[PDB]
Amino acid sequence: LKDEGKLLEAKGPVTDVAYSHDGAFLAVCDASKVVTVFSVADGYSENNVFYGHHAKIVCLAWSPDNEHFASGGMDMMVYVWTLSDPETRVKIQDAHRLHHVSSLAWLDEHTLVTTSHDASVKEWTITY
Amino acid sequence: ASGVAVSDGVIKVFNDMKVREVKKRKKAVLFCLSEDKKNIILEEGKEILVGDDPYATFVKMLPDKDCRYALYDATYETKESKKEDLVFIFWAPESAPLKSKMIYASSKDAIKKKLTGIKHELQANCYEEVKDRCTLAEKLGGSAVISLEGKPL
Amino acid sequence: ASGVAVSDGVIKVFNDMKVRKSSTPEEVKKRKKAVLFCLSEDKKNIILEEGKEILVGDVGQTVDDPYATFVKMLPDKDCRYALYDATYETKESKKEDLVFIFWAPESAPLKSKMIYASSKDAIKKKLTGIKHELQANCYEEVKDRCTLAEKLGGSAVISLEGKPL
Amino acid sequence: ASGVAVSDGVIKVFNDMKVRKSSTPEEVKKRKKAVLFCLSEDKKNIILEEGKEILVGDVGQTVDDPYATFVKMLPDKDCRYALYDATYETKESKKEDLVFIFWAPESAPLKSKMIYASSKDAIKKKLTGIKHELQANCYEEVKDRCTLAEKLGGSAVISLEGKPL
Amino acid sequence: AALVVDNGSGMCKAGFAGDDAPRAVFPSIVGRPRDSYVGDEAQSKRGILTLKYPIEHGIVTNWDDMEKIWHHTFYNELRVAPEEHPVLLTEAPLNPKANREKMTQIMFETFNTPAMYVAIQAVLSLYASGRTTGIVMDSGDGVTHTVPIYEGYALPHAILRLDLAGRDLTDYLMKILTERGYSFTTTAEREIVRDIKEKLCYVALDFEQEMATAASSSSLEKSYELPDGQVITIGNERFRCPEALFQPSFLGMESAGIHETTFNSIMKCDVDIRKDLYANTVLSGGTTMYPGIADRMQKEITALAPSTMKIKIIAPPERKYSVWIGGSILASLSTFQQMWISKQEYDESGPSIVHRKCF
Amino acid sequence: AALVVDNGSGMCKAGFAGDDAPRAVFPSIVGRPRDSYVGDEAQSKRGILTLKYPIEHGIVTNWDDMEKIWHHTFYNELRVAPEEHPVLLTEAPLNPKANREKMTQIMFETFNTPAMYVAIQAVLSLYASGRTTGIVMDSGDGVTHTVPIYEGYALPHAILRLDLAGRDLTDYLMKILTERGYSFTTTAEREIVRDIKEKLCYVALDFEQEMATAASSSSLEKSYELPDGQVITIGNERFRCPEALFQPSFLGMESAGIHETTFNSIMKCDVDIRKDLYANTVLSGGTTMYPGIADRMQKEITALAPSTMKIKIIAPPERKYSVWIGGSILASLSTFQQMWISKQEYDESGPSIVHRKCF
Amino acid sequence: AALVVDNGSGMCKAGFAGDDAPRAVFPSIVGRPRDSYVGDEAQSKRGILTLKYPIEHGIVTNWDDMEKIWHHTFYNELRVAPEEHPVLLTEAPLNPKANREKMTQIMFETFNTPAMYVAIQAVLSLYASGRTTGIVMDSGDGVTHTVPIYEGYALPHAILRLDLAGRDLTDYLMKILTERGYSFTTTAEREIVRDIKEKLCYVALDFEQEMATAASSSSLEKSYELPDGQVITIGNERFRCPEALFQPSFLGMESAGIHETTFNSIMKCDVDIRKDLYANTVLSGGTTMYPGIADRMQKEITALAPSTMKIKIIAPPERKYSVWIGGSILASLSTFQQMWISKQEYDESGPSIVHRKCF
Ligand SMILES: Nc1ncnc2c1ncn2[C@@H]1O[C@H](COP(=O)(O)OP(=O)(O)O)[C@@H](O)[C@H]1O
Ligand SMILES: Nc1ncnc2c1ncn2[C@@H]1O[C@H](COP(=O)(O)OP(=O)(O)O)[C@@H](O)[C@H]1O
Ligand SMILES: Nc1ncnc2c1ncn2[C@@H]1O[C@H](COP(=O)(O)OP(=O)(O)O)[C@@H](O)[C@H]1O
Ligand SMILES: [Mg+2]
Ligand SMILES: [Mg+2]
Ligand SMILES: [Mg+2]
Repeated sequence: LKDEGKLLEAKGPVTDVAYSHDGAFLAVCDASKVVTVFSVADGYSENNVFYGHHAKIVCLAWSPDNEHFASGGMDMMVYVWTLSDPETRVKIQDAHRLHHVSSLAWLDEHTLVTTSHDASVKEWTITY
Repeated sequence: ASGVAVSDGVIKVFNDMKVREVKKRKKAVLFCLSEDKKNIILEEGKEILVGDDPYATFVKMLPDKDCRYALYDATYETKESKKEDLVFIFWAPESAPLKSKMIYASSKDAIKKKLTGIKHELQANCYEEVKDRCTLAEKLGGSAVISLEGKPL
Repeated sequence: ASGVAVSDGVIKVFNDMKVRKSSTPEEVKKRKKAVLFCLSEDKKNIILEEGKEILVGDVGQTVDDPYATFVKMLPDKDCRYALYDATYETKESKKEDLVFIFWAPESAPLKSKMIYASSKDAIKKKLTGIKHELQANCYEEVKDRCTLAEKLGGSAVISLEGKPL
Repeated sequence: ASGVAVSDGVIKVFNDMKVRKSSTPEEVKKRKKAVLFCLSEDKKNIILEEGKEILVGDVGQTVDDPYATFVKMLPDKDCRYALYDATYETKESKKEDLVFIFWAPESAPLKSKMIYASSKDAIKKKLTGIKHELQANCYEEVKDRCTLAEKLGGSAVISLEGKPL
Repeated sequence: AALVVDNGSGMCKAGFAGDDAPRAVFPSIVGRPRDSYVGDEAQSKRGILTLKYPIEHGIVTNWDDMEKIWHHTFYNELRVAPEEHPVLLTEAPLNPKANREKMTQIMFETFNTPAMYVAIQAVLSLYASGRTTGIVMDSGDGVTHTVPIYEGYALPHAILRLDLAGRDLTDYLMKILTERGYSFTTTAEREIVRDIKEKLCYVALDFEQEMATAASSSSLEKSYELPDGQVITIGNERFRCPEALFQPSFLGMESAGIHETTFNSIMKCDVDIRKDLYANTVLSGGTTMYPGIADRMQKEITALAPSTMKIKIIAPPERKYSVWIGGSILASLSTFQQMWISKQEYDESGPSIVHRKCF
Repeated sequence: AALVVDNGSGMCKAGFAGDDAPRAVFPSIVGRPRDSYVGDEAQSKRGILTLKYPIEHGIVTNWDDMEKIWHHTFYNELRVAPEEHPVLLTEAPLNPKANREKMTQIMFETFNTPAMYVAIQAVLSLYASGRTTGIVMDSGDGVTHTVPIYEGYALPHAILRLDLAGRDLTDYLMKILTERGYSFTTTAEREIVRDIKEKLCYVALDFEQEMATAASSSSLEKSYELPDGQVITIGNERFRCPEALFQPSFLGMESAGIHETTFNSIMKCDVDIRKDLYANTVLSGGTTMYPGIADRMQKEITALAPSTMKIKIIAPPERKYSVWIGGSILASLSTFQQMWISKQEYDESGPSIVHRKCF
Repeated sequence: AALVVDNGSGMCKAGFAGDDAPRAVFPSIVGRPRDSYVGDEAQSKRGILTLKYPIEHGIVTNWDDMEKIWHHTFYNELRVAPEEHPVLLTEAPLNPKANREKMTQIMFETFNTPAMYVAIQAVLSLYASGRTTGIVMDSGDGVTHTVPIYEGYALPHAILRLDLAGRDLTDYLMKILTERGYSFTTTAEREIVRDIKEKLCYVALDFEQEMATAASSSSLEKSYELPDGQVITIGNERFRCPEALFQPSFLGMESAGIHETTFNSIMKCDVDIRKDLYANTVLSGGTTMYPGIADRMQKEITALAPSTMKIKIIAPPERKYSVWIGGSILASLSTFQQMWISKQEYDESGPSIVHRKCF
């Protein structure tokens, strides 16, 4: 592995990074409750910044349609972010009550899978 | 824990004494290990009826060289109010043999925990500790108690 | 080191006599209170003296004093190894310990004394777990009931074999 | 306890060197950064060395390293008392503390080493409020800038006299 | 230049206004023989003298001993004359009004300070975080305080004091380190254990899950080197020691944890303001510097909080000395020079002047 | 028949249930060359080997040496097979739960004991005195414990551990006996000094007055005969050696005396129960067997305690082996046959069954 | 002028303050017929008389012979009247307080000295090296002492005494010289062997390698001329005799070597001062004058101390009489004359004045 000498900047300690399924976008979430998306096509420059989490973000996933991504944090809230419009989001409040979502994944473009420390796996139908 | 089993008659006697005919209500009662030392039986002829100094005739009932359990329905009148609460008394004289002291002490929680609702426990390890009327008052309400057994303290 | 080896019949006797396993009361009486070891006729192994043993059942019924009877079993003109199960009591506890007695009277022939003394450490290293040892070279050194008491505990021992000192 | 007394000039210098009172900027430059003490010619008082001192104004203008030039002032064949005003910095605070340095090289005459060591407790107890003491007995023990850092704070010190370790 | 002194239950932080960090941080102890050693001098003598805390739970109990700490602070630590610099002092929450008058009296008569000011420790931490309304959990050495503040006014009826703090955690680590065979009994060895606590201890998000994974964890084991060169090794005690903050039963205490004490004080306020207190929980103090204590606090408080409520635990990186830094910034402001309690005003009004100017 | 084993810090007391005294009392040491000798063998093997305590302060630190001591206990000392007798074991106060399960695992897997039980040493001493509430001052060989017990429940937050015990007193007597010209340095000579300590030492009610008495007469001088026949004389060292219990400064220690440690633990409890603890102070252990120790403890605690309180120090004549005697009485009861932990129960719930069955 | 008397276990050093060397150095023995001969006179009779040491291990055991030794010191050796010169006396570490009062009582009442002072031998050796903090390993004739000193005050709880010293090395060399065929048994031949020890013995850096070196070559062999003309050759006994210092098992002793005793006493001190003691190990006494002993001491302590610690063994060239030279310089100071104990002061206070003026 060769260090390319490129340092993308976040708002705090990075907690999860996930490339898009087509590799056109890199989304970085940190402990400063911010999700930063970098456009791989244009010099790995910042594309958008998404606000709304009020606690440390712990997980992140990219939808198969390459236009939406979901992030779960320690605020016990899951947000599904529209890549084009940062102002639109889906608030899944207390997907797992009293437990933060430890990991999450997408079955398809409309089904979101969330797990947590309560040892349960849940599937959610996301409608935009 | 010694492993002895508290007799069922002890629980019924405490239940009758805890709630409040009068001429048959018990003011004091003694408990002892059975002859085989596997049951906390009730002593047949060691008890005080309410109709019958009630505390003096109870202390003299305690053996001088053996340990016993007791349940006294001590009555006292504090400054604010007059109340009556049961007192669990663990009589364990120093002159008692070593085995008797150990078995009674290790099985005291077997009987005390079976009598739920008891709030006062007097541990008397000598005659001066049980004859002493002041310490019983302190156990009941401390400085709040002014008179015990109807007499000033 | 003379090279005399302990026979398997002596090791088995020591193991049975050391650790007391649970047994029927009729089997407890067959336990050994004292046992004597000698040399084989070819002086190559330490063997058991046939008939020179004290059973626990004999103690108190036939044998009134286990120590007095055991001492009389010691030869007056020959060396012998012994294993006595001393039952004593100090001011703080009652104990039951094994004692290794090395009997070697001055009246014994010089050949026997040299072989027994040189092989004494060889047998005692196989008899693991024994703490008290009495080395007696005269009848007076072993006849007295006291001499065991100083070896056992010293002045702490207040009783020996159920009889006050 | 040699009975050597501390001169009033040394105590006056220490009192001014410890407490920093508000003063004009031309008066701050007259503060002493490091001062050397020595015995009188009659060996009865701990007098102050005439020219063996470093002023705060000299630091940063003529004296690039205050500690390096301070060590150069210590004689290599005689014992001295020194007072260094170290300004170090830890990971949590920027501190400025007084250090009492007892210079006593092995090459010094035994008469000087004995009197300086015996009378050290007297002068140190008069200089109330000092926490750090560096006992240097060779050049290698005091020349190294690190040896002050372990004495000052230990491994927590990250800067000394404005420069990283 | 003004002086800022933060009188803590276990440590005294002092310095000059406008500085980023306090110049002197020394133990708040006064030792006397088993003539009188104050500060780090008492720690360097150990068994010859007896150690006592004038401030043990934020509140001064021995005013004679606290004078010597103040004298040690000005002359030996700060190395300045108190009569030449105004002094800003910090008081513990729920400080009795008698203590406020005594504190302002000692400064003006014993030390002849020209100007003085007294500030609440909790509000200084909240102000330093850019907040005016919120609840501050000040977990220090000898006392843990949860102070709900509403527009700069601490609510005295809802302030809860918990005696579980860093001092008890050091003793707990001292006790459980002896289970590994290490002997830490003397006073000098207690500061060694405090260094181990401040360097290798951390708060686990789930104690039961951490205990299971740490059994076969190759990174849990850490090595610490003693001042004499000996090396001690610490394992699951790294997260067991600060767990007593949330589970006081580890210490034998029956009290509630810091998360429940914080929740209890919020529930003691008006339902109108509880929403703002939940979203502005500010952590301050040395004992809140464990890695992972903010994530654990958010998880625990959310369990006690109502179903639909935003929980925001604030753990600024400078929360260790937020009380002092807030005071130093405040005292250095030019507009603050009119809020000092002048010496002339003291003579006219007396010790009661602190109740009006310092509020 | 059941076996009762008291795992002391310096001496292991073992025997059979129903007996008045333990059959075997041997040092709890494992000696290895400067192959492995355990107990009195290590003592009677010259100064050619290093001695190590698996239990040194009540807590097992080396579990490999503990098995050697237990193997020595059953086979060489008790001369029984552990697979045929149930074993009752005693544990020190504040024993970690992991150590409690490890003791259970060794008995059932290494020794294959049919049944097994664990009891607290402090509660066994208190029960043997006919008491359920009180404070037990258990001073042994390597550790002194003050355990306040209320209604059969020991208070963990108030239990104080003191490293001063008989082992430090034996070494102190060796140090001060060299002042008279008696050189006691070897391991064999250490056992002689222990005999002198256990026969000629006593606690003086007034130490300063007693020292004047010794210096002005020879009535306190006593003669001791060495094993080789030499007679040595001992004077003020008779009461100076046990005085280190009340003045640990004689040993250079920082900790408070046994009287102050008892007072400190009492004051760490609730005020409602302090009166009962003051009147129920029970002494136990070998180091409490000095004549005049109850009178000295009564006088010293009375000075610290309030004047209105009543102080009673209980020193039963059987307090030396009160832990073992209580266990022997308990294990021999016909009702205790259902309180054992069977092998079948062990390999169905694991070592955690000890927390449910016992404790 | 003032007199300095360093009464040792086997040799008495005496002289005048301000002198570079002690004028009188004679054995500290008193001979009696098998009337009374002291010092060199007792050595001149050999088996005619019996020799006893009033000081044998630092402390005085028989005060009657000590007075005769002091009387011999003043009139026969120093050739002065003690009533005209103040006397500075030195005492061994851990000296009983009663012996200190007896020593000053004898000086003022028996010898009528005008002034007197008592100093610790260990602190005089440390001060003579330009140090106030460190550990002094004083190996003399009858006793070896490791005295850790902090800030000029010796730590009594950490002072370790080892009975192995130069007297035991002379007897060992006598024992191993007979293996070559040289019979050294009488008192006269013992002084010859002492001369061989002081001129031909040295400490080997690696004993096992040096032992193999001597067995394969004659480079280590040296020749010594007896008083009456015969020449004896010594080979591997040159480094075997002082090897008993590091391996006391050569003499049958169970104690540890001088390197281990020094390490044991350092580990008995406070952890925060152990680093200073490691780098300030000062050797004193005649038994430390073997060539190559500082290198061997550094190597042995390095293997015991932690690898991070820095070990520095100080072996000044004048360490043989460093106790006396330090005392002579101290007493010669014109500013020391107020530290004497005057006769008028002694009358007012009695023998107890020594505990205050001399500390
Ligand atoms: N970096 C740290 N990590 C964990 N605990 C710490 C840390 N720093 C200090 N502590 C503890 O915090 C306590 C002192 O902090 P402080 O806020 O000054 O309390 P106080 O002002 O009441 O004395 C000490 O007990 C210390 O051990
Ligand atoms: N009769 C006695 N008088 C004074 N001290 C004693 C006496 N008996 C024992 N000691 C001391 O008690 C210590 C061991 O007693 P013990 O209570 O069994 O301690 P542990 O529980 O640690 O084994 C020993 O150090 C012994 O010296
Ligand atoms: N130069 C030397 N080399 C080796 N050993 C020596 C030397 N000089 C003396 N020794 C031994 O040192 C011993 C006395 O030394 P010293 O320090 O005066 O002891 P003390 O304090 O008892 O008087 C004598 O036994 C002597 O043999
Ligand atoms: Mg604070
Ligand atoms: Mg014990
Ligand atoms: Mg000497």
